[PDB]
Amino acid sequence: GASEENIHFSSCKEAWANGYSDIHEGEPGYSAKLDRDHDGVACELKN
Ligand SMILES: [Ca+2]
Repeated sequence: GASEENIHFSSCKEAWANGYSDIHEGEPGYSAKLDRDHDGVACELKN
C-alpha cells in the first residue's frame, strides 16, 4: 500500500523520473508544496 509518508520532491522533474504523474488527492505531491499553481493536480501529463 503506497500511503503518503512525509514525501518531499525538489521538483516534478524528479517525480516523473519515478513515474509519478496525474497525482490525485491523498497521493504524495498533491499539495501546494509540489504544484506551484496549486490547481488540485500534481506533475500532470494529460497531453
Ligand atoms: Ca498544476
